[PDB]
Amino acid sequence: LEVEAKLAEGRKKIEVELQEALGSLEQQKEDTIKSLDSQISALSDDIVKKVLP
Amino acid sequence: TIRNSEELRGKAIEQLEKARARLKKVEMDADQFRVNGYSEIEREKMNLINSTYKTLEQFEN
Repeated sequence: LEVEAKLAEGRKKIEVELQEALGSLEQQKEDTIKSLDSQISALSDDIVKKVLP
Repeated sequence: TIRNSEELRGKAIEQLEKARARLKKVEMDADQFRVNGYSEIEREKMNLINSTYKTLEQFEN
């Protein structure tokens, strides 16, 4: 019974341990993509200079 | 008849006494062996109560 309670405790721990890091990563990648949108226009140019001589 | 009969009752009463001492040894044997075996059954139980955290960590990685 008590190791079943510990088996249940593992699930209560995993929900927090995953979802908090997940929220951090979601908002981080969103900030990083909308931040780069001002710079990707300039970062496109080196590909042009690479493909055409 | 008296020598064989006194021999029979004497040997049988000494059987009472020596198997009574042996009974004392077996009573002590059972008490001491329960004192030992409690520890080993608690050992396998605590093996489980640790292995639950062990598999918790194994899936934590």
